[PDB]
Amino acid sequence: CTHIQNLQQLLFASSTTAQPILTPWPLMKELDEMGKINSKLSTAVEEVTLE
Amino acid sequence: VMAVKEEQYIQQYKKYEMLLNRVGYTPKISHRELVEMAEHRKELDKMTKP
Amino acid sequence: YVRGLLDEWWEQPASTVVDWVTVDGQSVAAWQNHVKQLLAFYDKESLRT
Repeated sequence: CTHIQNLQQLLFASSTTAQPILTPWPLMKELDEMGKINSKLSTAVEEVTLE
Repeated sequence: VMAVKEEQYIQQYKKYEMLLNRVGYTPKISHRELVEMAEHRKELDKMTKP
Repeated sequence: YVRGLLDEWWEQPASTVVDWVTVDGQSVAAWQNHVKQLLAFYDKESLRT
């Protein structure tokens, strides 16, 4: 009972986004080096290469 | 696709920060002489124009 | 170190070394005349006759 009432506010507010975001939240703040830098390395095979 | 491009920047570390960052003091041009190479002569217009 | 606010985000850190292939023509501008002395002068002398 003390748990089921808190599913929508303490569990779902986290279990929805903990493991994708909040669990790697310290790793989330270095995804800006993924989408912009190291995933751009996968695109650096062409984008800087053609230049 | 990252891996074929992940093999450049790893060794690019030991290529840049040891050499370029030094060359401001050895070159007298950097801030000592080129700041007035022209200004020894080419700014004669400060008095040759008058 | 204000000048470092952009260096890392170039992937290849230098802004113009990735451009060096395009900038290479400007560096060879001194040696462009050597190309004129290499084959074009050799071409010129032959056709001068």
